[PDB]
Amino acid sequence: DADKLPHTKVTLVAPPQVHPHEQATKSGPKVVEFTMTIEEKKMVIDDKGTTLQAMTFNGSMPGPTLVVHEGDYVQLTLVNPATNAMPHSVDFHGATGALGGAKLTNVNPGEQATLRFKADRSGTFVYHCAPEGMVPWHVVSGMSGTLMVLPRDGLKDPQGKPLHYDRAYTIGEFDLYIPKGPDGKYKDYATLAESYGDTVQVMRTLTPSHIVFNGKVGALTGANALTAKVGETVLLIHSQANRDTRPHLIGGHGDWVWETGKFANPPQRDLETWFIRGGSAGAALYTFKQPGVYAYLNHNLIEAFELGAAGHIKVEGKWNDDLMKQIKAPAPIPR
Amino acid sequence: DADKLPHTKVTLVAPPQVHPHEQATKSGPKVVEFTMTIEEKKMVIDDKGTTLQAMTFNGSMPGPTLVVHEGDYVQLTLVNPATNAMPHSVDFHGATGALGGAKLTNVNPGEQATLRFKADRSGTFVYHCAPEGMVPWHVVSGMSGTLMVLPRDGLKDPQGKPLHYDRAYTIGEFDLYIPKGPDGKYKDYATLAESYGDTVQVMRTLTPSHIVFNGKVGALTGANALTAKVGETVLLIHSQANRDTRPHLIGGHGDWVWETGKFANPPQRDLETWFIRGGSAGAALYTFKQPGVYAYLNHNLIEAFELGAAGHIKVEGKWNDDLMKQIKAPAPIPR
Amino acid sequence: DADKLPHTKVTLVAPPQVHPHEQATKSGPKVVEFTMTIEEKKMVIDDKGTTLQAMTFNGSMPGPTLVVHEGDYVQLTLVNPATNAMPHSVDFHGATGALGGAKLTNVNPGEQATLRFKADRSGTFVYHCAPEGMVPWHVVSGMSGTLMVLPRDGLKDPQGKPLHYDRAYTIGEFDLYIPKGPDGKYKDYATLAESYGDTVQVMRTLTPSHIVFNGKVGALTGANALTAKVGETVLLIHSQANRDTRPHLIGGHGDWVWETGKFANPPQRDLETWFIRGGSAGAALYTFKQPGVYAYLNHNLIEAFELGAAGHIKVEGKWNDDLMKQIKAPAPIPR
Ligand SMILES: O=N[O-]
Ligand SMILES: O=N[O-]
Ligand SMILES: O=N[O-]
Ligand SMILES: [Cu+2]
Ligand SMILES: [Cu+2]
Ligand SMILES: [Cu+2]
Ligand SMILES: [Cu+2]
Ligand SMILES: [Cu+2]
Ligand SMILES: [Cu+2]
Repeated sequence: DADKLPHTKVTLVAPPQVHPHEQATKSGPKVVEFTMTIEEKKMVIDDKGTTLQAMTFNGSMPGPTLVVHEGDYVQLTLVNPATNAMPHSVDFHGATGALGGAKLTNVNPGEQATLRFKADRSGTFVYHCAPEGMVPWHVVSGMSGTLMVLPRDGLKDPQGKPLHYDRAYTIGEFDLYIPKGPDGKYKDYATLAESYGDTVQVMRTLTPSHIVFNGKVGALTGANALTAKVGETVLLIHSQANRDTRPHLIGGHGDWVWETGKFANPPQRDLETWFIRGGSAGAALYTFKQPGVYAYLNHNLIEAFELGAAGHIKVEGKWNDDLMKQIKAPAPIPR
Repeated sequence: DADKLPHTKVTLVAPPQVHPHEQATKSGPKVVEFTMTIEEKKMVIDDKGTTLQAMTFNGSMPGPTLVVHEGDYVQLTLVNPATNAMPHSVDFHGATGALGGAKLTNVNPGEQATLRFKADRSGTFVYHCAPEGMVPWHVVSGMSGTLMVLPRDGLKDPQGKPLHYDRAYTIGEFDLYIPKGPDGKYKDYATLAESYGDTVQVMRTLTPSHIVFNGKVGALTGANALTAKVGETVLLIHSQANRDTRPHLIGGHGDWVWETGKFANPPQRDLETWFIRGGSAGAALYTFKQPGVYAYLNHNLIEAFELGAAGHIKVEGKWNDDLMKQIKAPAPIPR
Repeated sequence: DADKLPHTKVTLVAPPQVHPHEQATKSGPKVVEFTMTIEEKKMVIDDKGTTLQAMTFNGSMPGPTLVVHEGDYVQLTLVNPATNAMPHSVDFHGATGALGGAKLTNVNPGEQATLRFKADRSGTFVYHCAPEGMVPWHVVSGMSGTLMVLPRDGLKDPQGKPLHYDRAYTIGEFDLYIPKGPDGKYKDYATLAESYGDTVQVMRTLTPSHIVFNGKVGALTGANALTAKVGETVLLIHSQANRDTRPHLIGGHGDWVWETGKFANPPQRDLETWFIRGGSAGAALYTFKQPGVYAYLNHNLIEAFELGAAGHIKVEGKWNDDLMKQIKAPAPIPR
């Protein structure tokens, strides 16, 4: 029984940050209470001013990451302001039953509902808006994020030994299908429903116009780059609700990677590139051993550097000449 | 030595059912005998009447699923009626040598042949047509299915614990490449050969016009939906001979999943979505805990809901409030 | 300390061969010294005379495979001759730091540089010309290969049992984006620079015009086929620097398969089809049990048989009827 466990409330933070949380916890099963508000909005998605008629949780792509522990219960209040055009609902991949919650959360504009489900399974899980068997749209327009259900005992390697991250980051990869006019420039829509027919048509082509990390081309670069330092251990949570992707850290690795994102299975080690299946979320742990500016990307490099699926990590610390050294700098070829 | 062993005869059932079989067995190596007849035919593949000049094993997509046990010998008589136009053959991914049988099963129309092979490795394996010259086409037009080679002792988890399913279902997902007219509507061909040139042209674009489970859009929906009940454990065999896919069960999971579909390896638990590599078949077990109508799909949702890679499972039983509760129904937002 | 270790020189060999090397070794850590010279050249990539303005390490696609042992140091001198027209660098997926060595190997035509890194992790790793955050033109144009870091002890099955191969072969799968004219025929470019704008544009569509193994359609067939014999065990190293592939050996398997290509991880057995992620290199082991002609291919059959992703292995030895026998040859259907 669940109506009698201690109810707690979590303040959510917008990506790429994850709300503060305990890994291995002394604590016992709780009900964790969260609130998310759907926000439909036109967002600028690239540097030449192209816009998406987007649909977000809490006004960001991805929605924020929800952290709990195995055996906890998740209790969500989903809010659909009257200023929105469309109905919404939520399918938690971590939940069990009634289409992951979607049947119990159909909120029209100006409505709200509260769902609870047991987080009986550990790993990173996608949550995303739902279609009644209908051409996605809501999903690809931005309605997804991650639920992370940590093992009560912390993260464990294949031999059972414990693993701890100093900090977790969350990346949502969105394949966008922005329509083009006869002039060959991208279309700009006044309202959401205006964008529908043209978008559906682009979707059939299975060819994203852009693929972005966290809402925008270059969203995780420059002033907004991720940060860590040598010796630090990061957990990179990668969600892709609709399409396969292949994450990679440049001059880095995946020390321990759950590419299927299910913590009960033994992680894999030493990975150069791993694979997030469309409609799943995986996680990777890396301990930085060198300073400098790393890139973190989808290693279809067209998708990365031509379509937008890439970001940076700025790393403080001491250069290690053992791991890598420049024996001879670029110089003219011997006469 | 092979001829010595008992020769038994299986009569196959059409998908989505799997022919009655024993999981864990006390029997010893038998030579299991099957017959499949190649049916060339035009089939209606969607709700708006679009046709496919199809090629099939036993007049269905996929072919029926052949079940044996590790160490059994598979003996297939392959019939190519005089009424067909094209030659055929078969490649079992489960067999060893001569292109998986293909070089020894080259039947012209009005010919038949009999191939035996040792089923020495266990798992779900794709079988597909594989002539000289024109392999993809025969394959994409519908000529694949699954051979399930069960390990002699039944299915085992990573610890060695025994695993048992109550009913098994076979889903073959087919990426279809139907040509279009200059007026934008799908072409309708009088004969199979007339479809060739136009189809190949669509094929080079690597973009399916449709992607269907078992021969058509909504083949596993409504009256034809898969059926189960709370406490039942199902094996969902998923084959895709030509193209990657990523199966998911909405508000379900894979309790145990061999995504590469080879049973000697340890399965994975708690998967939200798994990945069937093009030209492979995989398997997942799930034990239902909630009633209702589940959706089984390719979790590229464009491919699912727009191109047709989706089906339903209708689940009988009693709602478990512990797993999920609608705390508060969709009401107006408080002031 | 590295400078005080023995320095050895390796002569590199052209694919599909891998330079002579020891699997399990009693030798201590060494600094293994390599030289690669970048060559930009126009190449014929299909049977119908289509050309690619290519870029290569050592005048081949892929670049030669570099073999070392866990604990060794790789020391590459990258030579960019004054005969080339573009700058180049190198990113080793098996290196830690500075975009995998890219930031310290930027050589303008007529320059060269020398890089050292510690091969601290075991597996097959891609190396490729680094695109410092730009459209991956050099990559898709041919600039990648594998670095194999063998564990010092040899390869190990999931139980710790030792595995050994008689020969290793390296296949680099390249997805090409050759432009077309208004007339519908593939373009031919006078210089490499002239090919840029048009190519980038094809790339944006994510649809390769061709997908070739080792630098052209049928490059590993006929006189150039891979060769083995019954009882021989081969390592098949498959790299794809930019796009997903799914290798399969026809009427063959992957006895042990590191599809993520990292040897410190348990391999999987009995695979019909494996999955190399774009931006990674995987390895498979197979012991031939039947003679004849085999096809090694991408099991997206459109990509294999129409776009060019397939090769052949010729296998010597004696047919084994227990594994597979032709019971009745193709002959008229009886009454
Ligand atoms: O390792 N990305 O070039
Ligand atoms: O909405 N697919 O879980
Ligand atoms: O097994 N490829 O036809
Ligand atoms: Cu929505
Ligand atoms: Cu979903
Ligand atoms: Cu056929
Ligand atoms: Cu095949
Ligand atoms: Cu280069
Ligand atoms: Cu790379």
